Amino acid sequence: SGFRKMAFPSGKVEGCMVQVTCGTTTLNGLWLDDVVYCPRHVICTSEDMLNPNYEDLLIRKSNHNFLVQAGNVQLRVIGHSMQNCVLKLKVDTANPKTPKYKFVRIQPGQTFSVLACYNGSPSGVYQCAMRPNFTIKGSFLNGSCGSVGFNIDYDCVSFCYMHHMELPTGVHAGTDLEGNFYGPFVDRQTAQAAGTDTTITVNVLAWLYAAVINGDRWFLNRFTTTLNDFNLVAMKYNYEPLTQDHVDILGPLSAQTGIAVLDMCASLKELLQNGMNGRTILGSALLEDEFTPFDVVRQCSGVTF
Amino acid sequence: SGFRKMAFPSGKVEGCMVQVTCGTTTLNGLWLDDVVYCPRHVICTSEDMLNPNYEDLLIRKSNHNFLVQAGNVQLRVIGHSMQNCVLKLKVDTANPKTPKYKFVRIQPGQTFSVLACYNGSPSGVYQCAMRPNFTIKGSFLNGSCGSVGFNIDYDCVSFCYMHHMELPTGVHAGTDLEGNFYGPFVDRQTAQAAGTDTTITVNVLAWLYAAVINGDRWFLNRFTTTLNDFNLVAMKYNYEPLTQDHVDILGPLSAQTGIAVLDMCASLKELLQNGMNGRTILGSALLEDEFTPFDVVRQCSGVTFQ
Ligand SMILES: CNC(=O)C1(N2C[C@]3(CCN(c4cncc5ccccc45)C3=O)c3cc(Cl)ccc3C2=O)CC1
Ligand SMILES: CNC(=O)C1(N2C[C@]3(CCN(c4cncc5ccccc45)C3=O)c3cc(Cl)ccc3C2=O)CC1
Ligand SMILES: [Cl-]
Repeated sequence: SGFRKMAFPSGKVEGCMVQVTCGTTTLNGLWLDDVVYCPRHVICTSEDMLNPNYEDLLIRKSNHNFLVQAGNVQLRVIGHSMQNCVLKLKVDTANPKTPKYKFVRIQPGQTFSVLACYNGSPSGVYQCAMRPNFTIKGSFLNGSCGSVGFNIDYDCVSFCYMHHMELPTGVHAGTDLEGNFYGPFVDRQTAQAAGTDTTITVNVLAWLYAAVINGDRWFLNRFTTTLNDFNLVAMKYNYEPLTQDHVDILGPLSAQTGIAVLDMCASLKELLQNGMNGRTILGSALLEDEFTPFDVVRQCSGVTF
Repeated sequence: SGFRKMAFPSGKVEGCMVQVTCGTTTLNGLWLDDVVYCPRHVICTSEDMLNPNYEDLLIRKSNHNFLVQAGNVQLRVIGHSMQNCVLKLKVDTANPKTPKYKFVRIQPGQTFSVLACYNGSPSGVYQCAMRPNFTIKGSFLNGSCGSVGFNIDYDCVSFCYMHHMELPTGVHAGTDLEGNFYGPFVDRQTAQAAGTDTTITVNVLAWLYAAVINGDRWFLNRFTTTLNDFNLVAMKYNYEPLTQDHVDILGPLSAQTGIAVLDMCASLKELLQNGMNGRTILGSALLEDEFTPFDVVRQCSGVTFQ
């Protein structure tokens, strides 16, 4: 019993974190095989950040301008190139701790673990979701750029996020490991803002199933609804639309608990229209949306890595 | 910016997790140097759990009755002994991944990371706090016994908890790494229950300071309180008494934000009276109590967003 915001074990990722320094800028890099990946803004001064020409800034750098430190060992940079908003530094040593990995681009609503890092050293691990507005509600300070997000499947690490910046509302923006931003953001210090966000409906339903599995059933009722009527109510409360794919994905949970997905949608409609009336669900007074259906099944089954 | 329930990176602990089996019973063990530590109830069948005589059960076992598996390698047990509610199995190989470590017994209110494990394999990591009633609100299934709790301040792992059982309310009980239970619990299937729990006042105050550091002050008020009048109110809401030690511990957060501890206590008294009126503090609609003053200093910026 119990239900916690749980991250994947971070060990396989800790063995890949290094420190990258270019002049006065020090940030984190990810060392896989003989390449270190890091945000391309490592080559920028504060003035360059106002309107950078990354190719022009990069041509003025030699391999020796990049100082890469893995623990207490200096790695020799033997090549450099840019891929979108990521800098790839070829080093003369393959990381002996390189795990089995893939680079994957995730969709809004998907969750992942973040290994927050400073000066190439891991400081903490926490669970995040890619918001519908393509930001993440992380916990990051200056020096955290280059920290990565990931999931694990069996023995394979799927890297999905690299940290680049913090927006004025204190939320975070970054790229996939191919340097493509999530959201309409750019790696420049120009006026940028998080758009209006929405709640991830399929995840709230998954968390209501987790509550039922754990014994919280007060919110259940005799009613059901249709997908169309439910989506009219979701649009009204700034919830994302629920699709037939989301209904199908929740199938196993509907079968285990005996509560149909549209039966749980009727519980969610009543919760939106009435509130909790002083009650809590899994120790929360808000409807939680950062657990996917897969996260709920995994935590309630004890899958190991 | 931001404020999350943040665990320590689990790598140093993952490299210590092993599987321990005695007959049909299997659970997790912690392998440090040449010793594997695990709950002593690995020597019990379900039929032994009501009134187990651990000394009588253990004397009937040889070293070779204990099967220890580290990854896909079988370790050889060359000695065994019981210390309180833990079993210590001496093995013929020192763990090459043993980190720098210490065993620390913590007090209620303290937080730690848990590496949930099954069959010697890590499944996830999360933050926990030792409740005032000496239980932890973990997330554990059958097979999780032997999973540990720890902190990693300054590169040394401080192991503080080893998981033993789940109480009828779904909360968890366990021991320090010397096998001494936290709370009045025993490793028996006899009727046991968590006592009435309370909210960790010093941690709620630390989290209110985290919110001020992160740029929010909506909950503050023009009032102050004496420590005794604050305790008289807080106890009516089932909050733990705030001591002068807790006031002293909050000194650094008070200095960083410019809000005296007793002035933050007045804010907390008002929040307990009024609720949040549709507002949230650090993304929560409830007053959070599983962040210590030390955790706030660890995670938050050293510069308040004024
Ligand atoms: C809040 N940011 C800032 O004050 C500044 N900034 C800096 C930066 C790099 C570091 N960084 C941060 C990343 N995560 C957390 C943070 C916390 C507190 C300060 C910074 C942080 C950035 O955002 C950056 C990167 C890119 Cl690709 C584009 C623009 C910026 C940027 O605007 C200084 C001006
Ligand atoms: C909830 N517990 C149980 O149903 C039973 N039980 C078993 C056990 C060992 C495993 N275990 C669990 C530990 N964490 C999570 C769990 C989740 C779900 C089942 C069990 C779990 C225990 O509690 C145990 C150990 C000790 Cl030292 C003392 C008593 C017990 C005990 O009562 C079976 C009867
Ligand atoms: Cl302590």
